[PDB]
Parts: sequence; structure tokens; C-alpha cells
Amino acid sequence: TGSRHHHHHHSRKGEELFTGVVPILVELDGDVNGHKFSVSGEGEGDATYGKLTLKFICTTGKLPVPWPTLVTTFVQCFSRYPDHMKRHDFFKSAMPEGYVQERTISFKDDGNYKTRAEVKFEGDTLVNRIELKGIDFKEDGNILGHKLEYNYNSHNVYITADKQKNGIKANFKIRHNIEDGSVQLADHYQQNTPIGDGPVLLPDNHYLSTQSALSKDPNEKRDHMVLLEFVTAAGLVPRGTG
Repeated sequence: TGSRHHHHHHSRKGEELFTGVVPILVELDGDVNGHKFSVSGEGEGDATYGKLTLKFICTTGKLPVPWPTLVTTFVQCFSRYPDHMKRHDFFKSAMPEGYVQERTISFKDDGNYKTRAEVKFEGDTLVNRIELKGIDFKEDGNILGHKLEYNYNSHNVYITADKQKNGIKANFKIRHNIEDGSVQLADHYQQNTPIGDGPVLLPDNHYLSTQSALSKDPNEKRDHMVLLEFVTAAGLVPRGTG
């Protein structure tokens, strides 16, 4: 462990839904400092390799916030869990019913995003639908000001069980590089709970190694973001807990 103890597992099946390439659909509805907007994203995910590719488009015009600050909001069920960690994959165990993912992302010396999302299967598509609300932002800050570089760093997201809610918790800091050479910080507080009633896997302490790369699509007139990612679970000693 390290911040939470696991309450045993005993519930596999959703696991089987991720053996092949699975189509992803992302839908976000947001309001930041009164600035309403919407975003749609589509792509593929292959948990077998912890790989996912997604393209996002702000369908309401110009994105009110920097594309990078929305990366974490825009499907950890696609992480690659090694064989010796299969009994610790909460995200896949909750499928197809899925799970609710809630976060509070606080930007140092600035506003904060508040997000609630439902990730589940609809047909053969893994869907992440989100409602985002941000407040107390500085209309001149780095967010509403678009002073962040169009890039992303690698991060480690630590996961701990939350037996009290039959789900998991996660806390981590995202480091966004500012054009001005500095770095904007974003504190993430995450909470995931299953949507269904079936049994789910509560994990022992471990983390997700996340690697991301952002790009643009020249043949795209709309404000967008192309995302490539590799996610693999780690930090767990074979045949054990903690």
C-alpha cells in the first residue's frame, strides 16, 4: 500500500473486452469562467500495448483554455497491466457498465477545473462523456491567456484503493511548461467509483507510467489536438500486495 489497502479482488470479464483494438469516443461539455464550449474526440485504444490515439475538436469555435490542460480529462482502462498485476486492474473490471471519474484540478495561483465523467461501453465503443466546470480563473493568467506551450511531459499517476467506495483514488501534479520559460502547476485529485453493482478489482498500491505526445493536423481548419499515448501499470512486486 502507501495510501490505501486493497480489499481483495475476484471479478474478471471486462478484461476480455480489451483484448483487441477498441474504438474510443470522447464528448466534453464545459463552462470555464462563463465561457461555454464543447469538445468531441475519437480514436483507438489497444490496452494490450497500453496504446491510444485520439483526435479532439472544439466544435463550438475556439477552445477557451489551452489544449494541454484538458489532456487528463479527455480512459485509464486502456493502460497495459502486466500479467502479475492483472488482479489490480480496477478500470477494466468495472466494464462494460463502467465507472464514474471525478476530479478537481487546481491551477496554482489561478482557477480550478471541476470534472465529473462516465466511462463505459456503448455498443462496441468505449465512451468517455464529461461535464467540466472551471471557476476563479484570471482572465490574464496562463489558462485563459493561452500562455502554455503545446507539449506534454511524462507523468506517474499513483493509484490506491478506496474500499469505502468500492473504487480507487489518485493524486498527482501535472507540470505544464509556460511559454515564458516557467511552469504552470495543476494539482489533480481523482476519485473513481463503479457504475454497476457487480464485483470490481480493488488494487494494492501501484502507479501508471504515462507517456504523451501532442501534434496538429495540417488538413484541419478547426481548433484541434492530436494525442498519442502509452500507458503501462507498474510498481508492484509479483505475487504480493502492499
